[PDB]
Amino acid sequence: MAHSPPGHHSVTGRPSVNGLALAEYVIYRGEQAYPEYLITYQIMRPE
Amino acid sequence: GTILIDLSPDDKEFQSVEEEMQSTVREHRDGGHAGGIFNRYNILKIQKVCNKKLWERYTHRRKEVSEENHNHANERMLFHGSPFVNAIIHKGFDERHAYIGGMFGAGIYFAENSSKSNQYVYGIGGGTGCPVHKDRSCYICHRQLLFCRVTLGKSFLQFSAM
Ligand SMILES: COc1ccccc1N1CCN(c2nc3c(c(=O)[nH]2)CCCC3)CC1
Ligand SMILES: [Zn+2]
Repeated sequence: MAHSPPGHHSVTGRPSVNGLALAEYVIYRGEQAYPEYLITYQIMRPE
Repeated sequence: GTILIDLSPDDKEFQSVEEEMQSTVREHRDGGHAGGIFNRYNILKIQKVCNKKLWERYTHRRKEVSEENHNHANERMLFHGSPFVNAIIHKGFDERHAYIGGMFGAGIYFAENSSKSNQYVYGIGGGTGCPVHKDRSCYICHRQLLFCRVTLGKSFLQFSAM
């Protein structure tokens, strides 16, 4: 596992080309996330 | 350690989590190659994940981060799709889950777009899709995502070319 930049706690990866894509985030310590909801689903074939 | 509490579809908490799943679907530049072709999900079940040890581990680190970032944990709710969901809810995230090939280095990745996380439920790039049909666009097999509480603290802003 790597490290975030000095003075930081995570990285925000923000797409700058696709204006509809939302952000992606990276943490480098497992204890900085808690898996609060488990969602069971299917994708739906478009009609 | 871990207990899973089924939420009722009549509960506001279920409807709120579903709305976050559905409203953050987007199209992907691979046309659906990794995660499949869809505009919405059929939500089958939403369970609250309860684990005292993992939660106290999380809140203990949250307070450390908050104090290093002008008393601001910068806490988000974000999606994570992974083949290792069953290990994560019982033992938490750890270094084995570090995505060495990620664009921002070997760490644990989360998405605001639910459909971005859906690309990883069957593995990197969708792996070979569902285990039964080997179909990355399977409409039959049940999938699972995590909706996670994530402490960002001072986040380094990296513009990506995506
Ligand atoms: C060690 O890694 C793996 C090894 C073998 C199989 C799979 C994974 N990993 C890959 C990274 N994973 C992931 N990456 C991202 C997002 C996400 O939800 N999950 C959303 C934002 C963009 C990136 C989780 C599963
Ligand atoms: Zn299938």
